[PDB]
Amino acid sequence: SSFAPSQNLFKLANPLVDQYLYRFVSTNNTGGVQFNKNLAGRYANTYKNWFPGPMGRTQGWNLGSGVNRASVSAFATTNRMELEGASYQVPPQPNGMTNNLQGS
Amino acid sequence: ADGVGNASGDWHCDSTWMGDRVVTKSTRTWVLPSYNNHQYREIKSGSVDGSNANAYFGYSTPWGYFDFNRFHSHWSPRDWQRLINNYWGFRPRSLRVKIFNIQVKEVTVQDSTTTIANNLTSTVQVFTDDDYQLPYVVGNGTEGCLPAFPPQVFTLPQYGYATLNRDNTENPTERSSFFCLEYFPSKMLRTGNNFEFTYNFEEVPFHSSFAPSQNLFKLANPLVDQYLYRFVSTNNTGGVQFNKNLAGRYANTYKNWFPGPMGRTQGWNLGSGVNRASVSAFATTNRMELEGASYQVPPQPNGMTNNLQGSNTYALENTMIFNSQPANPGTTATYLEGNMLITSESETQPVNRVAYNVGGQMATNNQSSTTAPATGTYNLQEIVPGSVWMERDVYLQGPIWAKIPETGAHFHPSPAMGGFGLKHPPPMMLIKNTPVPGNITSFSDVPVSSFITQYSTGQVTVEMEWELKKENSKRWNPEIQYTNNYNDPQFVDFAPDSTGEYRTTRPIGTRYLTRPL
Amino acid sequence: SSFAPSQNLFKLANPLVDQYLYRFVSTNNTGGVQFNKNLAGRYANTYKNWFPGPMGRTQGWNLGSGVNRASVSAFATTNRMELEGASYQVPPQPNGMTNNLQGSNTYALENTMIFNSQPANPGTTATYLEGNMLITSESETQPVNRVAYNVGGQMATNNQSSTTAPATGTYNLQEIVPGSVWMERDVYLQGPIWAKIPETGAHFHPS
Amino acid sequence: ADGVGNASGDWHCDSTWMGDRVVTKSTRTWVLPSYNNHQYREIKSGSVDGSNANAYFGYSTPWGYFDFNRFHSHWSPRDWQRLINNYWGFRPRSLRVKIFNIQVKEVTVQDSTTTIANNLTSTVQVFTDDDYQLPYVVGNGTEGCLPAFPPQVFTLPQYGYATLNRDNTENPTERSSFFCLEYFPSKMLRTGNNFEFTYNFEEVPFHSSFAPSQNLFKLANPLVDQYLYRFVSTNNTGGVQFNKNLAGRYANTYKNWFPGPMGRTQGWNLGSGVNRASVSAFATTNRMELEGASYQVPPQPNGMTNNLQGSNTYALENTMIFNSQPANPGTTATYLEGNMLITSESETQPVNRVAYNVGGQMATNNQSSTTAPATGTYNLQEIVPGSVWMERDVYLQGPIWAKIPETGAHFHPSPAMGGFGLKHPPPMMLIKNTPVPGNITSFSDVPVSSFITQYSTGQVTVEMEWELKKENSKRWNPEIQYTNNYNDPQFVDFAPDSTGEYRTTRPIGTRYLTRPL
Amino acid sequence: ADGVGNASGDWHCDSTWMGDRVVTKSTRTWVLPSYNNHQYREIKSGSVDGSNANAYFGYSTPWGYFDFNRFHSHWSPRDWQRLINNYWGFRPRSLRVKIFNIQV
Repeated sequence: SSFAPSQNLFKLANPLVDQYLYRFVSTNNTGGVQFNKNLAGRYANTYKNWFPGPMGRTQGWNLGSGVNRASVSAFATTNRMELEGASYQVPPQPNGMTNNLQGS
Repeated sequence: ADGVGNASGDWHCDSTWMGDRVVTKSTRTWVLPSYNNHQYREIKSGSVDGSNANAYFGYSTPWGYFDFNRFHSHWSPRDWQRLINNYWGFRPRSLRVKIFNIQVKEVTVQDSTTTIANNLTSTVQVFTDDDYQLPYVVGNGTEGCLPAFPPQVFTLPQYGYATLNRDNTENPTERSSFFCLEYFPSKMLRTGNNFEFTYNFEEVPFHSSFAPSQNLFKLANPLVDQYLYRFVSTNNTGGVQFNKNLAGRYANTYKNWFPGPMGRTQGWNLGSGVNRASVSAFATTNRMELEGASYQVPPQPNGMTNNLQGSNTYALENTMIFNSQPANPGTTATYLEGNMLITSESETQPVNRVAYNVGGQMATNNQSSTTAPATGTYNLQEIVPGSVWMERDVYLQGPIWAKIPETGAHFHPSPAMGGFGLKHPPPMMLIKNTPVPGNITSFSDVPVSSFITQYSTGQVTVEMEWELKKENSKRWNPEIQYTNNYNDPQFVDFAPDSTGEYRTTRPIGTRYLTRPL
Repeated sequence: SSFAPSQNLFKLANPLVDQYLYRFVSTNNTGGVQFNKNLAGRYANTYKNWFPGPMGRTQGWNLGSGVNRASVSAFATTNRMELEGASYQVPPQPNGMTNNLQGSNTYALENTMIFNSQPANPGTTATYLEGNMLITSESETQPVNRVAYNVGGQMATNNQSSTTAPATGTYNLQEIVPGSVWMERDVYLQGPIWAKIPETGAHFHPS
Repeated sequence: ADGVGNASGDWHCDSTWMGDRVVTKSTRTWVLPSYNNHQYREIKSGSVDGSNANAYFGYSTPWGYFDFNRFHSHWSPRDWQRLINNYWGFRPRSLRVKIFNIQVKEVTVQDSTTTIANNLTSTVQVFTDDDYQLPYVVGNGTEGCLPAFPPQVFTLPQYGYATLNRDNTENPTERSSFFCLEYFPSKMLRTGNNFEFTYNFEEVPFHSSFAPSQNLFKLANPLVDQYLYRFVSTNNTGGVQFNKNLAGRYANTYKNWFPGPMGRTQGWNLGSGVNRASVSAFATTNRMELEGASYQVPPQPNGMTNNLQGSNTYALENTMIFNSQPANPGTTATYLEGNMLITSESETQPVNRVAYNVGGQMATNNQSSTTAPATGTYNLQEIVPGSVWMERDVYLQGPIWAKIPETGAHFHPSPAMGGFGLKHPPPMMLIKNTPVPGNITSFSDVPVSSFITQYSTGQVTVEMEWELKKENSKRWNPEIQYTNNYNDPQFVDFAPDSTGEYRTTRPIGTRYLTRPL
Repeated sequence: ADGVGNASGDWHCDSTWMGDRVVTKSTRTWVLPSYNNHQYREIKSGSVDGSNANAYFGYSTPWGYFDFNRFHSHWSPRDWQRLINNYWGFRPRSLRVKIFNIQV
């Protein structure tokens, strides 16, 4: 599939209309629980059908003018997996992540 | 034949139970405002309420749309009861929609008289998006569906979408796209005209509406021992010792199958539960990351249970929470437990893991003569070979389907909120009022900004066909049914009030009949 | 599939030829990043298409001459899962691991199928030793499957800077990942032929 | 079937790419004022702004017309990109127009209430001029075309023309002609009626959209010498000397082909260029003469390039200059470079001569022992045997076609502004509101001057078919494409604004793909 | 017909865009060394560069192989541009290989 997505995964809702779904906002001076309605284009708070792909965290490094850190050996801190009692670098990772974030 | 004094449709609202099929027909009356005053407006937001995940860039359109995607649009409370008490499953087979009896009304204001007349020559535009070329906003759990109660008249929602924004701000990207909805061929309808559309659902699995009658880990025969042995201990020398697995000891027995995935969400005590005072509760919710922003996912993924049977503790971020009554747009009011319809997944607790507890433990070290064995608990675990779970239950107040996002890859495309994941779902049906310019006496090369203000109304009928899965069971004793049960009712539930306001006190899910694993 | 893999999952590349792919080796006295070419038979450093199956860590125990540890009760430290507010031992684990590593004495024993050399009376509480037991080994799957009593790898735990150095930490459990390959539990003459998949909404890889 | 409550058309706006054909459908909404109050008025002007070339004599009519003649009427910005990036040429094959959903609105004013009602019995008149008997005003680069953006509603322009005037004054001649448009048979349309017309374009050459990948004078092989010799010099005696033409020396080599025609126009430095202060610039423009008057020709003839590649210098009288937004009629405001869309022909610079430089030099004398050879530069040169040039490029904002004037003779009938010269272009489609008299209680032999004031609106769809020329090229490396590229955009280009105003920042031409000579 | 003075193939390097199909033809010239001097040699390594994941046991052969598996083998930079700008996806349908004009 050679195309790029034209929408965000979590922004798929209509920004004009509110949801009919409610979220747990807080609790009062008694332990009683309180709820608010999910409003229009608030995409932090809305309910989601779908979720991002798998991940694992790999170290980011600044190309170009990025300052980075001096004199790193960088082999000991790479991500690794184990087989048969040995430890291998997997220099591509599994699918479902993005290495660069846009113009950073 | 086709004209102002001849009705272009009839009112079909009904249900027909035939064998394994059932067809549900429902007709409603709608009203369509003229949105934006015939303008496309670029809408955007920065970070609000302290979160840059609320920033977006997008467009709002003059158009509005029909939304069929809640169950109570198609189903009566008595037909939903007949379904959930008698059947093990259902899936939609086909759909057909009709829009008829169109009425365009011109409104004018002179010194606050505000007269209304009907414009017999005015048109409405309707197209269906068959190729899925527009952003699909329907399956996302937002308002504007056909009402639950047939007498109610409803406004169509305004169509709009969010595209890419830049650096978690309100500004666009180069990949931000604009879709003109005038650039689709559409059908123009006057008063005597009508519109008709037919759709066939792709093959999906039945929604399984039953509860498991056994525990996942108790599947062994309690009368007979296993032929398998377990490592019990080690003697005063390091030598290892074994015991036989006996009869009904289900902590110790070998397992073929394992529970579904989990992640831990905070449990909160409803009713008499004591909880904790004055929590802000936004900072401690579960979140995921995209593009450098942090989003709450208020349903979680499938494979957990929010409530454990008759306990007061709920996850509330694993729950679908509804209001017993509709609300005004943009309501910031605070609600209590009594105002809310709070669903419980506890009928899935045999096969699904509770969301507010740890999921288990694993070894954290290598032992030795010097060091003793150690474990630690894990708060999250994902799909594992040989996992079995149950999907989110469907409710009469909830969504029917969702559209699977178009990307390279996906896994087990079941929507978190509920229903049927569809690669090609029922298309969006979009409608607008065609503009009628005001009095223009001159030529100008700038577009006409002065229009006659008008709205339209009409009827829409939807007809869906459903395939049913018979309940074939050898259970001897009676089962649990959804019953109409209230102690000293002051009103009847799922009926109009003394004012005329339709009241629904409680949520109704599909899982009542019981089945063995 | 009754065969053993004749290659290692991570050694699938040609040892004679170098890769056309480069790796981040280091950074100079300025923060500038440096790269080296992946050479021939260096299999620690090469790029991989495929990844091992899922894991979770279970305690290894030394059979035979292995020294182990004295007077362990061993119930509290087993791996468990939760249902309905109770905690169950799962004495087989899920597929995608190997209990024994080739000719070592160390076994997971909670990743193993353990049989008796002879049938027993119902309700026998007697204690058995290694000699009474038939203890299976999955070690023929070790090329493609990860050992159960070791960590499965490591990942980055922080964001570096000029001030802070890179850091990692090991993980004791990992689940299904796109592009994973493993082998299923082997079948034995003394073992079960089939199982019934539980009737629910959903399941994954019903082995 | 045909009546007030039945729509007489549908909205077709779309594009279909099939093989070498593409069909573009576009529908718009129009509004037609009643012009002149149903009168034919004689319009005229004397010399204004210090020029007697602005004097004219003519007529304005109650009629108005449909103008299809800009590319953005028929083309999307994404469809234009797909065209110009993938193809070497295009030409129009056929056209069909439809006018439907007619609405006539009567407006009345009592003590400033200004009510509007619709007159269901009122008519509109439509005819197409098939035999080209009227003055053809369409191809002349004037406003009133269908909008670029489909949601926009537009007014139809008023039809009018200029005939002969006498002695560069406002007075007529004996050959000044009056054309009554009522003296054509036309079709009268009420609300249920519609109009349809079909046209086939005559055979024209493809617009060549590519850039030359070689220089006209560099066509020789740089590796091999010519077998031809040049006169280099003469020795201390008058004897003449010769040298061989060597390899890649392209100043000296023999040429088969020569650049196109030229005339010199003043170059002006855009951006950081320094230019000159406080120039009036009307007196120094290039002009031509007719009938004793002096006219500016703001496009020049074809065969030159206005810009030389990445220089700041433009001719500005060889350029097509557009506004990024439409303007009000009769706007005398002054605009800067930022408000303007200024096109560049520099992709033609290999084969075309720059407009702001001399074109060459020739011998001005006969030499002798006494006198030395002399030359001088020429500022203008015309068509020469063996000339090759490129025609003006077409833009999404520019004209599609022009009509070749009907006279005895013409040469190479390519319009200066751009597009396709047509002997029989698409006919003019003219429309007016039929008059409805007011209350007349008496007989008079003078014509009725009192009418009901009313306007009409409706929809018009145009469908054009285009023939495409595939790009067949052996170029190894990638080419230049039109891409959507902006650094820190605050808005997306070719989309509505936050107010609803459609924004186009830059002009888009057809020449991107490259081809060898 | 088949002999020393008759060419056994022609040079086909081209691309044909037809509808939803495209066929890419590419011809190259190769040279094959005689590897190992016609021997099978057992190759092996211990831990090198401080990692026992670099240890291996295997064999090297006199043989050599054809590798078609990079995109630029089959695609021009101008044909790759025409593909990625105009289309949402691609997959390989079929393949055929020919080896000809052998010279020892």
